[PDB]
Amino acid sequence: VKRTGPTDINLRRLIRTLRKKSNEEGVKIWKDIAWRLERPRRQRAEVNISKINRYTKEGDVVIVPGSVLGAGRLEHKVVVAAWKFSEAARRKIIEAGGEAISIEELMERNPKGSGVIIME
Amino acid sequence: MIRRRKKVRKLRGSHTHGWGCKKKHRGGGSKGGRGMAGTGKRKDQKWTWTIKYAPDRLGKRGFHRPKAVQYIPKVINLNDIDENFELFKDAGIIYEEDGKLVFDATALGVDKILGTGKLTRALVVKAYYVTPKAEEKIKAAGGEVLLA
RNA sequence: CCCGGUGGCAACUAAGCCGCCUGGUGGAUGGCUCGGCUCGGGGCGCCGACGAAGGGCGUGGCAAGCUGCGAUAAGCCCCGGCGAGGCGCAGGCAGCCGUCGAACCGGGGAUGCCCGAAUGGGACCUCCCGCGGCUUGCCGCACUCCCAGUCGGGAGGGGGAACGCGGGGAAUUGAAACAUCUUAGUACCCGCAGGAAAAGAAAGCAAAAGCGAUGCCGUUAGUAGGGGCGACCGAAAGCGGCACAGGGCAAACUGAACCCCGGGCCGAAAGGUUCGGGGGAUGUGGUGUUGUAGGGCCCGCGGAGGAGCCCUGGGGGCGAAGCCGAAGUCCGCUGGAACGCGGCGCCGGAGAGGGUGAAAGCCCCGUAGGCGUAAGCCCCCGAGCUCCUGCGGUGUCCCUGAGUACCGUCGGUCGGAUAUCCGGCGGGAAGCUGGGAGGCAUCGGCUCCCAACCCUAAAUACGUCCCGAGACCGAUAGCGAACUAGUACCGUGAGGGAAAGCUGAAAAGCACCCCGGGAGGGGGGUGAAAAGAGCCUGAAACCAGGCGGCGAUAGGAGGGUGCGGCCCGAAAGGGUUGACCCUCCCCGAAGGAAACACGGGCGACCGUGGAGUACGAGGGGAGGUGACCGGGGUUGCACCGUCCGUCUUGGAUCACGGGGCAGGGAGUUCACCCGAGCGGCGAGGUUAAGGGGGUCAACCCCGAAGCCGCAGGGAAACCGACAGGUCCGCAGCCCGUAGGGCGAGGGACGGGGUGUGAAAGCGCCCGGAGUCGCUCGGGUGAGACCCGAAGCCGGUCGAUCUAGCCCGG
RNA sequence: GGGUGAAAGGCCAAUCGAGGCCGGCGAUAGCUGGUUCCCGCCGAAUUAUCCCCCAGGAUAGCCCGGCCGGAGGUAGGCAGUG
RNA sequence: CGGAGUAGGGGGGCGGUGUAAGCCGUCACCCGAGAGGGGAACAACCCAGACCGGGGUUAAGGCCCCAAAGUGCCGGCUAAGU
RNA sequence: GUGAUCGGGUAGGCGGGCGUGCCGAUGGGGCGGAAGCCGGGCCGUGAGGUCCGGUGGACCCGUCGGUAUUGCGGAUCCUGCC
RNA sequence: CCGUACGGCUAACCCGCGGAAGCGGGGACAGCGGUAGGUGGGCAGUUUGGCUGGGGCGGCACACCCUCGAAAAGGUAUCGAG
RNA sequence: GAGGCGGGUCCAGCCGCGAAAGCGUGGCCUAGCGAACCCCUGUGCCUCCCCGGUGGGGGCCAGGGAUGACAGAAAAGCUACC
Repeated sequence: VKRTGPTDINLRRLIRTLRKKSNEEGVKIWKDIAWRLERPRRQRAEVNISKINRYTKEGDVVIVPGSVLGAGRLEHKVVVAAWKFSEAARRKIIEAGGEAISIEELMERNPKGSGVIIME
Repeated sequence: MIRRRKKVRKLRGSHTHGWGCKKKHRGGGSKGGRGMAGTGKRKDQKWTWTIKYAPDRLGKRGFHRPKAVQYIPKVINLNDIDENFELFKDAGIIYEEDGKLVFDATALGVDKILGTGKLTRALVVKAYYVTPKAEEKIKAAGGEVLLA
């Protein structure tokens, strides 16, 4: 069966933007994230708060190529970029001192994406 | 969303509609018998399939007790106490006494406390039964059990 | 200008072949629709001895069919409405009815032949034959039963699509055969009711808590359970909702205090009161109707049965046929006709739908919205009138449903399993100091109830009828039937069963002349147009004539490639703003000559130089010329070519199917399971039935009952876990100049829960991703992509053929 | 599944080794016939075990499409160990 | 992870059986499911695997006429149309 | 940009397009002549689309998104005509 | 106590003749109902295998072990040999 | 690709032979037999509808009883009327 891509044109536009940004800034990460967003919907990435806590430390920056969900705890402060956040996940990240932002915001604030952790 | 068309539309002009020779898409003989025919017990045309993909379909094993006697008890784990701390507090369950903070069985009625998770707090747990690891973790976090 | 003889031609020939045109034949396609199908709504919902449904025969001035009516016969009388024409489908000749209010609509009366339950008695022909009694004219005279009683008064019988209650009861089929099973308490048969029927007020459900008559909807659940434990079959309680309602006998005690029919009176009447009869002591009426209880009796204090019914009176409301209901036919062009085009205005709580000589808010009906209403019905104020009556308890006092409960056995049935219900046979209780149930029997506890007698609305099912609506069909479709259709027609009979739509705005449906025995032909007319009833459009196959090309020395499935001849043209293709053709200059891929000078070889030939020259697909330029080209029909020459579909190792086959044309004609729907492509929420996700609102089948809100998941292992009792301890390492990041590090996802160790086991070990599981939708692919079951059996089973019809027997010839 | 039969399985309305009509019935078949537009990308098999199996079916082998994962693999040859 | 089709094979080479034709297996080049050029025509013998329009060179085989290209060259044999 | 290491194909799997009837929207045409029919041109690998002329006399098409009794040469197919 | 066998009786039941009352004959048997065993193509439903140089009879090399066939790894069939 | 059958290498227990090292899970190796359902025996535990006893029933483990058509129907013939 033909693998169409996503039907949200906002995601399609984001993917084009990521590829162009990687060609321009001279890096590999934005391309990587684009091909992970262009993955079939039944196989897309889902990550709970507990995994981020387990594998991060104070002051880390994380990119998730999918949804972030709420199950578990966060015991420090992190900056999480994701395509989608749940209400409870957003609430818990805002508590604990962190920030829950979008991939476009992150590419503005860090064009090279230096230091960023891919979590999928 | 993705509204693809049916393939009879593409098979107009195929002459056989994917089924092969013009003799192969007939009645029950073309399936080897109707339904679960031939699965063994009298005839064996689908016994090879039975022994690969469906053992324990033929035969009997065991006994069931009546529902009038079956009792299914409610249980809870410590991870869940710890992650619904605030709701249990906003509603009755978790409450204060003279000295300490105390958890009560009576949320839905729970006969057992099972010991998966961990405990970050001191707690005075009321429960008809509590498992050894659960009691020990309560201790190691600075609380007590009072069975009821 | 003489002759005679030649080789290529010419050119004209017949049948026949291809193509085009004009006609004939035929009735497709298109456009249209007073007819069908489906869903909603609950409008309406039984007819019949007061002679039904169904059938036969009659009935019109001219009348065959359908429709309507019944010897008063396409109709007779009256009361209201409407407001001038009318005399069925049905476009005629003669006439009649109507303004003294018709036709039509609503309500109500009269007449109403024969058969038919068919009923005074009989039917081989829907026709015949009698009794009485009263005066031809009239009523009555069936069977079975109740009340009676030698007088009479009553009931039943037949019909009805689907829905309803009670009995009797197959085989095909599946199990890849078949016998238990399945098909199936199905098809079909018999009986019995209604607008609904049936059920229904715990000798119940449950289980340490409690519920509280019945019926219906969603879940419980493909679960408990049945079963050659196979194929398959298969509930209930509980939970969430709709809708709500409870009353009466038998007996104990009393003992005629009672009911019905007729006549004499009173009354609107509820119903009183009198004479004469029928019932009833084998008990009419009063009482009373339930769980360790209720009632009776017995003591006693209390004596709100007063709720219903009748309508002189009365108001309101529902409720008709029926009423009212805005705004341009304004000015030009086209046209047979404006509803068109252009211009200029208006109404709108009305721009839904339809009609009118073309596409209309303003021409008409209507529509949005305001109106009124006789009977008939509801509400209440008043009017006249009724049959027994509470509370609290004492008692060695009475009562509370028998071939019943229960046991055994046989047959059927059920998921009901040692534990479902029904029936037959043999046994057979207690009976208030009593009795029953709690999934094998029995003993003891505890819990819940009182059978063997009766009635009962609402919520539910159906649509032979009516109403509205539609991603339904649009005359081979859609119901079989768009129409004089269950009709014509076929069969001894049960029974079977078609075809068939359209002139035009208006009949204006061809006046008049010639020919013809006539049907008709030809001239003339109507009309915007013959569209001429053999009537909208008018395809193909097929046929005739005309035109063009071929056509009597000739060989292949009817075609393909290339080169030519005869003929025709539109301009949608091109072209004098240059067709075709002729010559010269430049670049040029792969490839690649000859003449000629020398030489080698017996020779056919070769080598060297000429020469990588002259040429060469193609890519550019310059001048002479002045009008075709591309295309199409048919046909000649040369080369090539054994049709189409099918199974089959193998088809041109002497293998099967294949005269021509047009229209029709085959993977659908539901339930369950496995996957995917996308989307929403997310340790949670999602509502079902139903309810509330609205501009009322669309829209908005509520509703988590339940289902999946969040913890598993185990036949069961039961027990009950890593939200990260170590390492390798893809992407990626960091340091750098190769190397070196960190490393989600992934992989490997280690550790935990449970089963087994003496244990060690081994299995399954454990470090958070599922759930709800839309579409697609597939599996299983159902007719399951479409057609085809011989046969098996049920109920009915037939002995005018033929076989046998009887009576009379 | 009955009749009738000087017995031939003869006759019972052109129908008889079990009539005819309607129904169950759109019975069932492993057997026969059929299954409607275009262009591109890939592209087989008739062999093993089991079946009252041999004109049928199941489990594998041979085709296609998609996803995961992340560095070696192998249809040929040379030299060797066996 | 998902969707299939296939359970009648044949020519040619190898083996067993059989008088033989054939039967039964095996190899896996071809036909099946494969156009084009040759062998007179030919399923599998030879050359050679095919988008379209053009220009050239070769393969299998062939060069008296039918029929594109030799009545080709040198040495020898056959008298039977072999 | 690369393709000496892409260009046959039965059963069969996968991808993109043409055509038919009805619905929600949007853009439009029609008595100065719609659909349908006959004969001819141009585009398109093609399924097909569109224009010219003639006949006819009242409705029809394009695009986006949905839906379906959605495509015939054949069934000793069915109905009708020859 | 209950039985078995026999003998008798008549009043149930049966038979006949008669409007009926009865009369006569049989007789607790028979018949009727319920259950248990036997016999039972009178009547039904079914089954009656496969391989096989056609089928049939024949034969079971119809599940297994060893040698050969068997092609110097593995695999390999015949109503093939022992 | 496989139910059942057969064989191999071991870990524990309790034992035998042997001075000991060692060997022993039948027969020097390769033939000597068999699903579901039901039943019988052994053994110790789980369980039977509100609770508790008694008799009886169900379940788990092991051994056994058979289908030679041996991956397992309970089963005789004729058709010349067909």
